[PDB]
Amino acid sequence: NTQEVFAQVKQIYKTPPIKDFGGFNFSQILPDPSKPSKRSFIEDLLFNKVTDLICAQKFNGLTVLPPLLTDEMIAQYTSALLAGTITSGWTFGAGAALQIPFAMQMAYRFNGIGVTQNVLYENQKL
Amino acid sequence: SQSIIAYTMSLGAENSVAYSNNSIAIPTNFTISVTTEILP
Amino acid sequence: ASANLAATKMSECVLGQSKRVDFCGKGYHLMSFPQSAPHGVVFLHVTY
Amino acid sequence: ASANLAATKMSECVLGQSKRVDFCGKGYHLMSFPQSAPHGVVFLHVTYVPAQEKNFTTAPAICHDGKAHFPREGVFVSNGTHWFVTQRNFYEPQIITTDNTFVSGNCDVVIGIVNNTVYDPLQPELDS
Repeated sequence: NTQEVFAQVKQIYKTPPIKDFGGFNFSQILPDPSKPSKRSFIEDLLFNKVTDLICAQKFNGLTVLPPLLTDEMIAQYTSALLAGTITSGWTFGAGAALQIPFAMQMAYRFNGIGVTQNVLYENQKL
Repeated sequence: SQSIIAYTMSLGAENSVAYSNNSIAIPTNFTISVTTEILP
Repeated sequence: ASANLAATKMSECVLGQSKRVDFCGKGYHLMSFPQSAPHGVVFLHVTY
Repeated sequence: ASANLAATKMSECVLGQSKRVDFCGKGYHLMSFPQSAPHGVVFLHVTYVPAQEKNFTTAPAICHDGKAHFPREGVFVSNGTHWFVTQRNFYEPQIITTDNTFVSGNCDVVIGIVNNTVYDPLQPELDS
């Protein structure tokens, strides 16, 4: 279930060192390197809200097997998908990753839903 | 001189995609591929 | 069954852009940002 | 459950064409050819996957007559000499012209707008 869901890509994508996305703050969703275990600010809450017991059961005759994929590696898959979505937009899943500015990525996302690109360029501030 | 070894799982090749306002990449070539999928 | 649904949304909502109605969440789907959660996954869907 | 998955693929992939991602297989789905297999079915998915790309200079809009010009289809790209209109999927140089652009707003709105001359097909016709 984790192989068919978490990891959709065979490559690792990273965000640029200088962050200017055009006024959008992704810091909350992206992993913070200052933390000891790599996670984002949203994942930090997701880990605290969701809850040794497994060792006592292991000795009681019920073995709890450790998962093949560690939680830290799961966070790296997401960070790679987040970096790709931001940097590569929609092009990393359909083939070779293409460099596009995120401002023009939304322009294509709006043209697909029936919104003229001019809306973004003019109202991008709001 | 081969034997069984234990290693950390590789998470995939490292790819750093450059990001800039005026930088864009337009594909100059294409490939049509055939994927095989089997279902019971 | 739930894992397969997460895989479908991951590809359509996150990787690509889907025109499906209320599959990626209410409104016209723009982009989805996945987030790791214990024994599962969380999707943040940006809609118009 | 597996049979239902194949059933949907027969309709979406083989019979029709699917714009959804990671269903008919990696890349844009073109056509699917079903093949018989024992107690099952096999699908041959022909897809369109881009391979090679080249980095170009782009701008959100062009400014000529004083109003921001936006692309009707494609994006604005430059090799360092002249600005061309090209599709996102492939590189097909096209001259910037009023027919390929649309006038909206003013040049003082778009951030990063570039100045250039938009080709007007009615100008050279005046000589005829």
